[PDB]
Amino acid sequence: SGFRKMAFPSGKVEGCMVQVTCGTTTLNGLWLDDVVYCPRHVICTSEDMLNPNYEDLLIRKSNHNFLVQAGNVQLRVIGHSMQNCVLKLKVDTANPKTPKYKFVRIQPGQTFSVLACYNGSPSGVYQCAMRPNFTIKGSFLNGSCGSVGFNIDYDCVSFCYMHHMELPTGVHAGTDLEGNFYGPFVDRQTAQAAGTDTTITVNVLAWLYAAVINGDRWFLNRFTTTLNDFNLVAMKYNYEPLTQDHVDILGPLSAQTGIAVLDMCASLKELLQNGMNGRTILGSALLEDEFTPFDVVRQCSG
Amino acid sequence: SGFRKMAFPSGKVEGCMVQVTCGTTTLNGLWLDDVVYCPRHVICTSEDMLNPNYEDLLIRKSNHNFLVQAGNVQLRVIGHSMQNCVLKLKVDTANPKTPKYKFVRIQPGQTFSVLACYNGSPSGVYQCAMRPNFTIKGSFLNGSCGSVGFNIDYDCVSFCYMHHMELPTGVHAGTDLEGNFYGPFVDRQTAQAAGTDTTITVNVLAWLYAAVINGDRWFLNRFTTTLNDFNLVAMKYNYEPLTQDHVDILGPLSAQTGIAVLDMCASLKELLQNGMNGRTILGSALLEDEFTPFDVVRQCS
Ligand SMILES: O=C(Cn1ccnn1)Nc1ccc(Br)c([N+](=O)[O-])c1
Ligand SMILES: O=C(Cn1ccnn1)Nc1ccc(Br)c([N+](=O)[O-])c1
Repeated sequence: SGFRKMAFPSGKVEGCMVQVTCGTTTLNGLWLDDVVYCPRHVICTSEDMLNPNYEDLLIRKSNHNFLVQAGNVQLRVIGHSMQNCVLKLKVDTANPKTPKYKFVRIQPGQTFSVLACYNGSPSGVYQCAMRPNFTIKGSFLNGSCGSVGFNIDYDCVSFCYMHHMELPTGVHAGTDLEGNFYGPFVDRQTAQAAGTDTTITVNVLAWLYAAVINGDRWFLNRFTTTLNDFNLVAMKYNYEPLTQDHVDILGPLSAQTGIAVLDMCASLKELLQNGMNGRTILGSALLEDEFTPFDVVRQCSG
Repeated sequence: SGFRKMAFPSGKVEGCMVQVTCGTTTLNGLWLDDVVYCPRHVICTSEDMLNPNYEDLLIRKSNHNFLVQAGNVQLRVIGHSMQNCVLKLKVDTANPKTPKYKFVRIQPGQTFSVLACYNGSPSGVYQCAMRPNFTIKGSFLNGSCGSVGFNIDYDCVSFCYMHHMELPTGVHAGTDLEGNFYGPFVDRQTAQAAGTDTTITVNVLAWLYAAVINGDRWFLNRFTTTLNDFNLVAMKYNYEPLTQDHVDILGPLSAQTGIAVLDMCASLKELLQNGMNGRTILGSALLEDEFTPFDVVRQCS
């Protein structure tokens, strides 16, 4: 029993984290096979960061301008190139701790684990969701750039996030490992802001299923609804639309608990309309939207 | 910025997790140097659960009755002893992935990371606190016994918890790595129940200081309180007493934010009286008590 925000075990990724220094900038890199991946903004100084020309700044650098440290050992950089907003530093040694891995791009609503790192040294692991507005509500200080996000699907690590920056509201923006930003963000110091966020409806329903499985049943009711009617309600409360694909994905949880998705949507309808009347659900006074259907099944079964 | 329930990176512990089988019972063990630590209840049968005599069950076992599996490899057990409620199985191979480590027994209010494991394989990592009633609010299914709790406050792993059982209210009880239970619990399936839980006041204050560090001031007020009056009110909401030790420990956070400890105590009094009136603090609509003063300083600054 019990239900906790749970991260994947981080050991396979810990063995890939290194320190990358260029000039006075130090941040984190990901060392897989014979390449170190890190944010391209590592090459910038402050004046550069105002309006950088990355192509031009990069051509001026030699391999030996990049100091890469794995533990106490220096790695030797033998090549450098850019892909989108990530720098790829070819080094002389393949990482012997390289796990089986893939680069994947995730969708808003999907969750992943973040291994927060400073000076190439892992400091903490926590679970995040890619928000509908393409930010993450992480916990990152200066020096954390190049920290990564991942899922583990079997023995295979799927890397999905690399940390680039903090926005002024205190949320976080970054890229996939091919250096494509999530969201309408750029790696330069200009005015940027998170768009208005929405709640991830399918995840809230998943978490309501978790609550039931753990014996928290007070919000269940005799009513059902339809997708169209519920979606009219979701829109009003700044919830993402629920699709038939979402209903399909919750199918397992529906079967296990005897609460159809639209039955559970009637519960959620009522909660949005009336609140919780001083009660809690899984020890929360707010509706939690950072567990996916898969997360709930995995933790309440596997 | 941001503030998250953050666990320690788990890799140093993952490389210590093994599977221990005795008869039909399989659970997890922790392999450090040449010893595997696991709950002694691994040697119990169906009969045994109400009133096991562990000394009598154990004398009947030979080394070869214990199957220890580290990944794909069987380890050979070459000795066994019991210490309190843990079994220590001496094995023929020192663990080459043994980290620098120590065993520490923690006090209520302390936090740690749990690496939940099944069949000797890690499933997930999360943060927990030792509750005032000596339980933890974990996430554990059948087969999770022998999962451990730890901190890593430099490169040294401090093991502080080993999971033994789930109580009827769905909370969790276990031992230190010397096999002494936290709280009044025993490894027997007789009726036992957790004492009433309370809120960890010192941690809530730490978390209020975190909110200020991260730029949130709305819940402060112009008042102060004596320590004794604070405690008198706090106890009426099932909050643990705040001691002078606790006030001392919050000294650094007080100095960083410019808010005296008893001033913050006055804020907490008002929060308990008023609630949050539709606001949140660090993204929570409830007062959080599973971050310690040390945790706040580690994550914030
Ligand atoms: O934001 C950070 C540091 N930090 C603090 C917490 N998490 N990250 N560095 C940074 C700021 C603005 C920008 Br536009 C860029 N950039 O060039 O992409 C980098
Ligand atoms: O509770 C569990 C299984 N589990 C599920 C989640 N967390 N733990 N095993 C167990 C239960 C009661 C007792 Br008294 C004993 N024992 O003899 O120590 C073991």
